[PDB]
Amino acid sequence: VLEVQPHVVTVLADTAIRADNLDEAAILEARKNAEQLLANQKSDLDSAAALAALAETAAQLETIRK
Amino acid sequence: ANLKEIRAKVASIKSTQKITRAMQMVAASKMRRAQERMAQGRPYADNMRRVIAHLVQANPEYKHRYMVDRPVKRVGYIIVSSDRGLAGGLNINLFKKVVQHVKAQQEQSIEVQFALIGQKAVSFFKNYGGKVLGATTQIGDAPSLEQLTGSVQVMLDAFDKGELDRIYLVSNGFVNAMTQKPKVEQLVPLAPAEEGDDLNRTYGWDYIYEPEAEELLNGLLVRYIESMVYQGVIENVACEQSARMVAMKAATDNAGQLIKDLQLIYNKLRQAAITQEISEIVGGAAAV
Repeated sequence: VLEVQPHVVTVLADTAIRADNLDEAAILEARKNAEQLLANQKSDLDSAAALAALAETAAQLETIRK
Repeated sequence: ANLKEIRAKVASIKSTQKITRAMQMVAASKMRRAQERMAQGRPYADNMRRVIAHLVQANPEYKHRYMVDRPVKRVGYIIVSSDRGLAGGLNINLFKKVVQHVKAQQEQSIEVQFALIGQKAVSFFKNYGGKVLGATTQIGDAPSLEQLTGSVQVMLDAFDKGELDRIYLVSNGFVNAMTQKPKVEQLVPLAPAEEGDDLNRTYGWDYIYEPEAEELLNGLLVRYIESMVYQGVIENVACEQSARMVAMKAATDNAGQLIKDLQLIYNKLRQAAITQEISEIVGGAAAV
């Protein structure tokens, strides 16, 4: 929807891109793929750091010191 | 009790502490990013609330059903939680509050239905049981609204038949970088308050809409609901990072304490071993 007046011009942007012409979403698709790649990388880091090292040292600590 | 065992333990704990501190710094950096994103659509929902205030102002005779309560029944709880663990107690605290409030309706025997967005949420709801009408996972740090339009859309479609009474939304509130609260709210009924803007100075002429204002609010209302649920889920996502920093910093401190104690034990064992070896050598040399 949109509300327009000499005071203000506003538009509810459900789906919209400043791309010049219609059918220009290829860059948008590339940015979505990049964000998904970043999500995969952050999930990789989270899983690795959170599980592998902590379980390695805890199970190592599970073995009694003395 | 072997010396090499203690040495391996202390080395492993040192490495783990370093990586956990690095992860704490990473989480600290990520914290603000979402804070900024919230501030981005915060005016949106704020101006959106200003919009919905104008929306309710329209069609004074017409009345939408979203502003009334049917016999309290068919409670529906939407749960948003982390897809990964190590979020501190945020997940368990939110779920404990969820189940305790579930007893409430369960107390007057109100039927309870739930929808979930988090992976830990789906695991908990599957272990507990019941049937879930909407389940999503792998939403993302910045999920597009479309990623979440399906759940709210099907829920609203179900409520359109009048089967449900209202939806009781659940999410976490981020007060400061160190403090969060598991919060439960109600969204389906709407009541304006402190929206007197544009009312004490309203134009004398009636706002006539070329498009039909009878249905113009309808889409904005559904737009309002999707905007608010997106704001809630992104706020929960931002709050989720805020727990991880303190979790990992506490883990690092505990690792430091443990390594100090292990160092004490190691020194004692080393001195004992040196004493024993010297005693054995002297005793043997006395024999020959």
